[PDB]
This record gives sequence, structure tokens and C-alpha cells, in this order.
Amino acid sequence: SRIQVRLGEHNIDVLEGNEQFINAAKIITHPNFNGNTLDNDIMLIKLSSPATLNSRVATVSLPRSCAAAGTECLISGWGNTK
Amino acid sequence: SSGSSYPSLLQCLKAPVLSNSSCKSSYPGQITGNMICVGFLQGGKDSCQGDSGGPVVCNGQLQGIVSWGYGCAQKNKPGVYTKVCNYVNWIQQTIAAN
Amino acid sequence: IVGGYTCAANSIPYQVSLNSGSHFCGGSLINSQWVVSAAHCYK
Ligand SMILES: [Ca+2]
Repeated sequence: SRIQVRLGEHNIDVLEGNEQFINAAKIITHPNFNGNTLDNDIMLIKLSSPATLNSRVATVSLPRSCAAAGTECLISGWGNTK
Repeated sequence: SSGSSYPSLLQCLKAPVLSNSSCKSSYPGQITGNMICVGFLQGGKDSCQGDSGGPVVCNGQLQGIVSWGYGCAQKNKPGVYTKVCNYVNWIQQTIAAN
Repeated sequence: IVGGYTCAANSIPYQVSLNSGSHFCGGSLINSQWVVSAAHCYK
């Protein structure tokens, strides 16, 4: 039940300088998450301390409405590339 | 499409929100109202294992969370993503309480 | 990410890595002390 959140990363394999590693204080899964259908696949994590916001670290707005089909989006991660 | 390679450097991908139809055709009976498809039916470009949880940002707004799929980057098997726009109330309420 | 490119360093400032001994899932920073991710990433 243990998660360290790493902010300000680009190269996850090298400590670059800009990173803030903050442990999760509270982990809250959606009450209706269904592991079979994967319906409600969403979870909130409370950081043990606030992140410091700066050049390398910034929040992203929640949607003001749902998006039209055909909207271009940007998806990012360190997941498998093959 | 095949094998395993997990990067050191963060990866990015531009991809369009697919219409409900093209999303539901792809996964008959499996797409709920809390889900949207984003990606390409030709395959080749997709999120994959290790991307889960991450952002799908469109016009400066977090519209999706990397959720699931049938493998990654397969023809007619686009990524499926948690529709964040259904959850703003839950998110706010939870943040207020906690 | 399959068929993507390497992001410009520290573009995507809202992106986080969730780590339990190693990276396992991503997430997004939505205010200074709350990150949203996927319930199946629970650890
Ligand atoms: Ca680093």
C-alpha cells in the first residue's frame, strides 16, 4: 500500500537535480472501481508534503467539459515502447 | 508491436479522441459511459504497460487517464481511457474532505 | 508509449512517475498535493 511519487522527472534512471520525490500519504481508489470491467479506473493520491511548483513541476487543469471527437491530445509515459 | 523496451526518457504521442462509435465497434459490449478511445485504428501508435495512470491532455485539460486495451498498438484495438470529465465532482469532493 | 517520440525535457511538468522500488505507473499533478492516476495501479 506504498507509493513514492516522483515529480520533475525526465530521465527516470538518472538523478538529474530537478526531481522531488514525495511519498503518498493517502491513496483513494474510486468507490465504484470494477476490476472486471475496469469501469471507474481512477485513483487520487495525497502527497505527504506539497509539491513545490516551478519550471519543472506544474498542475494540469481538470476538464471544463468533455471533449469533441477528433480532439487531438497528448499522451505521455515511461511505458513499454515495443 | 512486439517485444519489450522500457525507456529512460519520457515519451510523448499525439492522438485524437475517437468517436463513441469507432470506440464501441472496437470493443463490443465493453465500453461504458466512463470510457473514451484515443488513438489510431491502423495500430502502431498507442499507450502500453507502464503508461497506465498517466495523462491524456487535450486543449490544456486532462480528459483521460491511461486505463486499458487489447495489447498495445494493434490494428482496430485503440487505447481505452478513463473519461475524466465525468469525475470532476468526485475529485473535488474527495480533495475537500481529505 | 508505442510509436511516439522523446518529449522535450521537462515539457509535461504535470507528469509524475509512481515508484515502488521501480517505475510502475504514471499519474498527473492536479494541485500541489494531489495526483490522479488509475485505480488498477493501486499499490
Ligand atoms: Ca531523473
